[PDB]
Amino acid sequence: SSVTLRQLSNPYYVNTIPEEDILKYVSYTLLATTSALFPFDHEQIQIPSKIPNFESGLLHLIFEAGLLYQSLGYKVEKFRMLNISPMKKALIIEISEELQNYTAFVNNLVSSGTVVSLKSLYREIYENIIRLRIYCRFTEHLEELSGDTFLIELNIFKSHGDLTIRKIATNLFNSMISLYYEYLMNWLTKGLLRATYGEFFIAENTDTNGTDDDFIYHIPIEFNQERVPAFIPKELAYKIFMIGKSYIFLEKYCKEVQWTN
Amino acid sequence: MEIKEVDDRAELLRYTNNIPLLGKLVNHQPLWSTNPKLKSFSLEKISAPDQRRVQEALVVKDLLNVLIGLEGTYIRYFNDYEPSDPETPIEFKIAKKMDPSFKTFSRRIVRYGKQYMILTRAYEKWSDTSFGMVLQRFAYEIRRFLEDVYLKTLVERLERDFNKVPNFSIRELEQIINETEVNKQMELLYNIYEEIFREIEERRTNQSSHLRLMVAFDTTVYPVPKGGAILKIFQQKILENLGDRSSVMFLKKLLNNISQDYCTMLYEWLTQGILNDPYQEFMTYDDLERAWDTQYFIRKDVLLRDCDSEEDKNLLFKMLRTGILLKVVRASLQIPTIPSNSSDITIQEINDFADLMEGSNLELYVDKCYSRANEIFLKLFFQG
Repeated sequence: SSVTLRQLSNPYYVNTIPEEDILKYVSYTLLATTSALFPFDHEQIQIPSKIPNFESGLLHLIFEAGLLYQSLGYKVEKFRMLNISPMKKALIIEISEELQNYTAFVNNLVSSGTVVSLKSLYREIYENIIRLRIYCRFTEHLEELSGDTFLIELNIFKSHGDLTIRKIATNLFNSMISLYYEYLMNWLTKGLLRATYGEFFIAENTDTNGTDDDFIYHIPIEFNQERVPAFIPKELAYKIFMIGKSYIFLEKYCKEVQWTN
Repeated sequence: MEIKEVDDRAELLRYTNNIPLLGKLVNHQPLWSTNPKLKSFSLEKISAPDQRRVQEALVVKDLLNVLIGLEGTYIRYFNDYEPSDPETPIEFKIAKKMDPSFKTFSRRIVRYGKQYMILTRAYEKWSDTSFGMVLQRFAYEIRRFLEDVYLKTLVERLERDFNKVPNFSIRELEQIINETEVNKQMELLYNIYEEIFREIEERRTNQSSHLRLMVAFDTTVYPVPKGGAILKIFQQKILENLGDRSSVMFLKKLLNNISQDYCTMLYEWLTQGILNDPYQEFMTYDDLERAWDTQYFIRKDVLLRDCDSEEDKNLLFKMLRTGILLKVVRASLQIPTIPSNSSDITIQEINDFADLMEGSNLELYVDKCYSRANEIFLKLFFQG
């Protein structure tokens, strides 16, 4: 006629909160902050009776991002206080980077002023929801779990048919393997095992009982064959082990210091 | 309409041990049918011809939600709907007190919301590693489709017109859905879903039902069709859509964007001798993951073609041998890869599965690969 259907449906929804007002507090919910409209409880978002179940269904789909965001933020903060493997730091750092990207994205959508509806908002942030879900599941077990196990699992996901998944798995993998590489360098160039937290296959073993407490019969280095990662040939892992052992031998006992350096 | 109190609180799901990697991690909203937050308004009250457009406006508002999978105020999820259950079929019920012309339109429009939810849920299920990369890539493409095409059309065109266009109407919604052919794209996806789904159910049901090569068949039928078993569905569907150029174009595009990794995997097998199959979708698997004379197994169930004809058996064996000779060379030279300049034969990647499957092209592609494998191999054996 002379009006849009929205104008005609309007008089029946006059008791409820309009999408304009909802959008004004949505940006806060999406960053897991609290708000006057959607008080954000420890783990729950309170939706008022003033927003019908009709819209609530979408808000759950939208709000999931805020909740996922919150969860990942906590994973980061918990671990930030712990003495952990650099391999985990790599995972954590990547999560923080994702969260930073998420945040910027959301802030940009909101500041652009081009989001005028919740359906639009949802569609626009749809991918970000997916990305957070992926990370959230990968971080599900970020506790009581070694760096190598994660590298292995990520390698599976690097081959996943979903393009987003393989990209994420790849980035996580690369961020971690980079530090794995550093462990290998420390061993290979310095004979050094440092900050492994048990996440590196070559280990120090000084737990002696009189059987050479002074390490004059043996060098307290051993490795776990079963901990050698999939991307290193077992034969090579052996060579790696022996190079560092040889390094140690030459530097510590033969005192071949100028050469070794 | 009067507001009712429902303690509606959004939270993340506690149990994820039973959730697909890409499944939803948030609780579903309370349902209208058990916990409406609004006193309903019987539309009977506005059935009058002068108020009839209002009735329509209210109905359309629900249809927009139905299309994105949410229930409305007149259109509700049916009686056995169970939002916490990934196995529950979804149907909608239409308030009896409605203009019958809208009731019929609604059924025609509603079915798309139904398909939407099914496809959505199906791709989430398929995110598991247990389904194979071929299906996962398809699941990806479905998800991508819905984000960029289905919902994009819906919001940019329909939500927008609901809000902005005088004379916007229910009859228009039907026209638009068909106008953009989004319904055909969904119908095709839906039917692919149904075909794979029924195939899975049949497979699930059926629990009780010369070359110097170690070549054994693996006759295991997998619960989930993988590899060729999936690619065959697409091929068969294309063959059932013949003459519909728009539909087949869509399907062909889609297939080529599904088969892409499969093709890459095949390529490396044939030009490098590299077997890399973390999801067990490729025929030719072996042991160990010294002792080089291992048995190779043919997963009959993931093949692109049957292995009953003589011609295809010969082709399958040639592909097998090709990669093996290359595998030997890589082992012999202790190299990760054989460069293109290792021979006078250079082979391009497979960038079009459908084309490769057009007939003759596959055989020749393989012959070139095979010839190359022998060129390289023999040079090694008679020089190295």
